[PDB]
Amino acid sequence: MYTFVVRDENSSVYAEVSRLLLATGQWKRLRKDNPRFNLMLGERNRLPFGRLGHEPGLVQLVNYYRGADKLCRKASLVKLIKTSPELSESCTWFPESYVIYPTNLTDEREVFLAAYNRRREGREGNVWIAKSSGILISSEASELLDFIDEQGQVHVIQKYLEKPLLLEPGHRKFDIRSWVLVDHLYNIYLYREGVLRTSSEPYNSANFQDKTCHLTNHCIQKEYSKNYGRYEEGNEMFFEEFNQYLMDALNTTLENSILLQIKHIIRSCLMCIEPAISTKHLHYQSFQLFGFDFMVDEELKVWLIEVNGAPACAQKLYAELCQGIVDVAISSVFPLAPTSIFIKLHHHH
Amino acid sequence: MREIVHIQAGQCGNQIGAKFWEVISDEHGIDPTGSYHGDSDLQLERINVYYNEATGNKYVPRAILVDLEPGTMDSVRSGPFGQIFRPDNFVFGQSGAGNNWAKGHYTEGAELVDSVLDVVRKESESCDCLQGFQLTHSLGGGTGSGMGTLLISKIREEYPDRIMNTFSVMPSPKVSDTVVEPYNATLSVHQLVENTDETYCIDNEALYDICFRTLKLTTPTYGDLNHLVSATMSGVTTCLRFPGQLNADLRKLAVNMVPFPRLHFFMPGFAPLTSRQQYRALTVPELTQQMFDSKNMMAACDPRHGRYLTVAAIFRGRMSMKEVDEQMLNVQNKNSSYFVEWIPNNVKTAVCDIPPRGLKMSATFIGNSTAIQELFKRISEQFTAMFRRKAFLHWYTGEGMDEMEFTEAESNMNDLVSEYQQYQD
Amino acid sequence: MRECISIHVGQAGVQIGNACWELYCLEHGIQPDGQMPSDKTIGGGDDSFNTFFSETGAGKHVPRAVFVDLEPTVIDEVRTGTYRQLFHPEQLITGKEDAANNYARGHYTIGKEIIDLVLDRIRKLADQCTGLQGFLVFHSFGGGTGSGFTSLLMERLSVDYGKKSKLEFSIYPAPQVSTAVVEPYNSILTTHTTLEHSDCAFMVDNEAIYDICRRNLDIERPTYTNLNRLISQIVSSITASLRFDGALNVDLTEFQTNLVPYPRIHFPLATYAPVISAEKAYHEQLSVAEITNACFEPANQMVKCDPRHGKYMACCLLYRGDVVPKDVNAAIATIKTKRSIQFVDWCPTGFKVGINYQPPTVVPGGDLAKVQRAVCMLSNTTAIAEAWARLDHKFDLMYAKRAFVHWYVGEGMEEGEFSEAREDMAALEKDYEEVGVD
Amino acid sequence: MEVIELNKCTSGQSFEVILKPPSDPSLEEIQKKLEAAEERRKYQEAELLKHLAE
Ligand SMILES: Nc1nc2c(ncn2[C@@H]2O[C@H](COP(=O)(O)OP(=O)(O)OP(=O)(O)O)[C@@H](O)[C@H]2O)c(=O)[nH]1
Ligand SMILES: Nc1ncnc2c1ncn2[C@@H]1O[C@H](COP(=O)(O)OP(=O)(O)CP(=O)(O)O)[C@@H](O)[C@H]1O
Ligand SMILES: Nc1nc2c(ncn2[C@@H]2O[C@H](COP(=O)(O)OP(=O)(O)O)[C@@H](O)[C@H]2O)c(=O)[nH]1
Ligand SMILES: COc1cccc(C(=O)Nc2ccccc2F)c1
Ligand SMILES: COc1cccc(C(=O)Nc2ccccc2F)c1
Ligand SMILES: [Ca+2]
Ligand SMILES: [Ca+2]
Ligand SMILES: [Ca+2]
Ligand SMILES: [Mg+2]
Ligand SMILES: [Mg+2]
Ligand SMILES: [Mg+2]
Repeated sequence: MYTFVVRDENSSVYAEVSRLLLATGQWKRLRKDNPRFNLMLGERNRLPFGRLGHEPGLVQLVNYYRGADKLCRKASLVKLIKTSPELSESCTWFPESYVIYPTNLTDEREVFLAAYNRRREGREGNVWIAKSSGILISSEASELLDFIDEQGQVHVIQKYLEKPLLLEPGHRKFDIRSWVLVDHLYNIYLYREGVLRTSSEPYNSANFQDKTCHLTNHCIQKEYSKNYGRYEEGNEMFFEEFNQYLMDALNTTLENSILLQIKHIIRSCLMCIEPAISTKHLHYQSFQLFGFDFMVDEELKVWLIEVNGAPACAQKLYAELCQGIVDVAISSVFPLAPTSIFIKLHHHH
Repeated sequence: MREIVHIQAGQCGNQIGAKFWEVISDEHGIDPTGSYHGDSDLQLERINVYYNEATGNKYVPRAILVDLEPGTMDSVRSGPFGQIFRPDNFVFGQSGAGNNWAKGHYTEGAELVDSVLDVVRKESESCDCLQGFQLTHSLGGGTGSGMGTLLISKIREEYPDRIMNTFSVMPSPKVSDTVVEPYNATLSVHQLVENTDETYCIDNEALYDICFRTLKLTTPTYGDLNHLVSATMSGVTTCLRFPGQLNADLRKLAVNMVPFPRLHFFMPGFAPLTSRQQYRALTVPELTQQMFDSKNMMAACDPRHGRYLTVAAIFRGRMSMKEVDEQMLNVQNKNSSYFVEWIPNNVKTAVCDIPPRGLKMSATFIGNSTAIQELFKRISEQFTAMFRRKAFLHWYTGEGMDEMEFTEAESNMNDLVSEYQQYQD
Repeated sequence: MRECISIHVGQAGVQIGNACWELYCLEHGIQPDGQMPSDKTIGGGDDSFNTFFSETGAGKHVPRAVFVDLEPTVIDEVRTGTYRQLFHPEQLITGKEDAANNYARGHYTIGKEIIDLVLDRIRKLADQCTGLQGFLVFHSFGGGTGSGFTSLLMERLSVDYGKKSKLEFSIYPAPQVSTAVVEPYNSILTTHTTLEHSDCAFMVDNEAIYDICRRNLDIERPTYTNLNRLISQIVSSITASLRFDGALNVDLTEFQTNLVPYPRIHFPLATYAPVISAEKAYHEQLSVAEITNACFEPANQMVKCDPRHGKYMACCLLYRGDVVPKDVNAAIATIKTKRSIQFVDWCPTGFKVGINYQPPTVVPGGDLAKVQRAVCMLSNTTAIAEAWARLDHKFDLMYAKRAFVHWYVGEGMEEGEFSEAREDMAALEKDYEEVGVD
Repeated sequence: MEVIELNKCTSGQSFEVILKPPSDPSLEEIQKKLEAAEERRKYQEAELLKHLAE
């Protein structure tokens, strides 16, 4: 009989994983403070990694990689890409970004302006987006910097993709969410099902003030958009429809045009930080579910937007993905008494 | 040289004590005359813990036999190992205590107590470094209960910084001599709450059910019951009587088993308990499962009705200490709902290479569980059913006691029950 | 030459001390009877080994050591052991009843009555020294003597020897080899009162030593003898600079200068490699790069923790055997480009390297295999703070219920000393977090 | 990657490599604590004897 604890009551993902574990009749849930556990569904912030793997006779496993926040923070990701030789400052799949500290607090203010002035002088598109871990889109550096000083937390200014791929009909923006599971052996599994979070509003390049056609967040569309759910239920197009669209419209497939780049980006990001977070020779074991967010431009080039360390899932895909977590992440360490739903991204460890 | 002084009082106390000295004398190779005839140096390594060494390489138990009537100790002096005890260590009267706590504690017992303390003082003065005392007695009678607790009180006054432990037999309607046993037991329990460091609760109800159901003994006798007590007392004292990586005296063991001063009443247990399939080898998993099984417990309390504050498990015989840890860690990590989570690593395991006589291996269980409250509730309720009618009180008021002393012992034990309940939640 | 006096307190200190002096004699060619043929100066000398051994007119080399325990059974082993002839009775101090795993009993009740006798014996050793450097103190955290008496002794040593350094070798409690539930109490009480009296303390977690014995030596259930022989190898690697000719860590003061820029943060992490089983058919000898790389694997640290998620303040590499500087530097470069080694901004990013050409000595019949080269890395990481957090958490669980507190108050300790010690530990954890924050 | 302070002897050598530059209670007081705890033990024991005398 395996034992697990639940220390994040707000995780819809691991609320289902916990529901499945108990259904097997072979897992027993303990009080959240009981140290005699096999599996910890830990809290998002300040998870006590230092107390894991010190119980005699208990193989212990946790659903978070210590140090993965370097990848899952706006400013952290930018610093990692620019400082890691594996990714390099010339990384071709990440928008030009800069870490800007508000003046009321290194900082990349001058470096950003140097690149900004170059675009302004070269007649090139000079639209940037400011965001932090509350978004502003503007073509004037004065507005961007002033908007950050009014705040009191670190922000990132990256180049705004002015040529996004637009779905038809609708002429509308979108982003692609990919769920990736890294197990204790640091195998990189890509869930075969992705979701496009589409904007139900026509993309308008002459007005960044109304951010409803520029921000594809599921919460902004369902709150400030007047066409929510028009083209697809819940502004969520899945891969079968999107692949069928790419064939009819662009005479290409989702695998060739987009997925190859997505898998490449995932491997590059996760292989980069493997020496820092691998638990291969550690006294405890880690696995974690990531949510990668990508943007596609009109040239069918994929851009990494951010990486989410505690992602939610599309309602339709909770059952399949959560079961897949129990199969390759939990039961692989604690076996029970297909056609896998994941795509193994082979790599060198 | 960490000497222990043994005191046995009353009928039950002397009959269980006699068997205890019979069992451990066999394990240490001491014959009925006190001469050594073993084949292992482990037998004599810690012999001075329970035995004094006299002329001619004779070993004499450091035991004091106390009773208010001669019959039981006449039987001891004529029993198997009767000649091994020091003749001067028999202290007895003629009046008897009539199963009356007041007679043992206030009248008959008071006339004899000073002569008992003289012998106790004599045994203590000859100890290089006395650990403490152990008393065997019942709580349902008069001498072991009344005079036994009186002796504890005067031993604590004279040796206030020495450990005081008891093996205490609790009365049960299923194995009873008189109806006043709940009275005598309730009066004693308060004395133990105050003046003992560890008390092993041996419940005659549990001893009976084990003999009738597990051992398949049609009509259990006091002898059959005392076989279980002997085996249990040998298991709890094994680690002090033999060498090993465990270097523990009575105080160290108390410091790691008693988190609160009044909650020092333990549930003992033993395995195996086989009926006459008696030659079959008993695996470590079987030893562990049974040792934690309620049917192997001797307090007649369900461990699943409370929580373990602390647990000590002693394994005896040649066995895989790796497989021991695996099975122990298995029982904890498979039932961690019955272990308080605010005492980390509260399940300790100890091993001893010398097994009991006639057994390849065995295990002794020592639990400090809040379930023990069910034992004190049972006694408390039997006390109140009679005391609410003042039934049989004249036996006690005739010895100078007042009804107020009963009311206070009633409240003291209900306080004890209430204390266990708060730590169980 | 300047002398060092070793003090062994409690069962852990005494049994580890016995294993070290056994190893010391084998390393210096001293026989169990105390004779040392290679020592051509009979009855004296100021050689390096003389820091740990005095000499009698008859040529006996006597350890500069005192053993203290409140019960005699453990120290009786030394009196009748293989090296009984090394020591004289004035060096072995035993009581009659121990502290019962009770800090208050060792520090107050019993410590008060034996402290003056222990100082007198230490004074007799000090009177033999022309330039005493200070003391090395071995003890457990969990025992009543190792915790309670040590802290009292350290307080007095700071009074009677104000200008002397004091280093510690402390055994951190691990449930796999402990039968005591109160050791978190004792560990935190002794750390609080000893913190300002110790210039540098090397913690060894029994959990780590236990797992190295099972994993690398193939011992299914390690004993105290297995654990102590491995620990004495680590200890020997740390004190070798004091006992052999050299220029790194040549006196106790240099341990603080090289490993402890901040006084309260004085707990360096020890990592040792290689540990190879003697029962093996025959092992491939590891290179300088491989054993150096092994110093950054958590599996051979004396305390399980993740240095990838802390900051370094200092780092020493102590090599023994066939090692030349060329290969050390080449290995260090390889490890920087691969490992996560972040120093604090107010400390240089570098390594102090010491090389002793004599390879590790292995006790005949022991569990360790003879290797051609070995290394012990001493690094002051903030990651060792994981060990305090674990210990403080177990403390908090029991103290919230006052479980076992009456045992301590019964020996005359005030309950406020629990909270006073706990608050000091909280400030210690905060000091680590302030040094290793990004 | 600079090496400094190379020292060599017959039994070994030592050096330093830099990869990157940077960016008590008196005796009187100890007796009072010990005696204070002793006094608390005495008081607690006297209360026990008083209890037993009653
Ligand atoms: N590594 C190692 N640890 C030991 C050894 N002996 C005891 N320990 C550890 O020390 C702790 C117990 O403290 P002890 O040193 O035995 O007790 P003490 O210092 O003698 O103090 P007392 O309570 O008076 O006996 C436990 O964590 C043991 O695991 C040993 O020989 N080697
Ligand atoms: N450089 C850029 N160019 C174009 N669009 C961008 C962009 N950066 C962000 N966006 C848009 O903003 C939306 C969300 O931005 P971002 O991901 O930074 O906020 P967020 O992290 O709170 C949402 P989530 O974490 O769920 O992906 C995306 O759907 C994307 O369409
Ligand atoms: N287990 C056991 N219980 C006994 C024995 N003799 C008496 N008792 C119990 O002890 C109680 C009677 O007390 P007893 O010892 O005979 O009175 P005392 O001689 O005045 O101390 C009753 O609960 C009996 O069931 C015995 O040999 N074994
Ligand atoms: C209505 O039932 C009752 C009423 C009063 C007492 C008892 C009882 O259980 N008595 C007893 C218990 C243990 C030993 C000896 C005993 F006499 C039962
Ligand atoms: C009279 O009571 C006694 C007498 C002798 C020993 C003990 C005891 O508590 N021993 C023990 C406890 C836990 C683990 C191992 C042990 F050996 C109690
Ligand atoms: Ca009379
Ligand atoms: Ca000499
Ligand atoms: Ca000082
Ligand atoms: Mg996000
Ligand atoms: Mg009778
Ligand atoms: Mg000891």
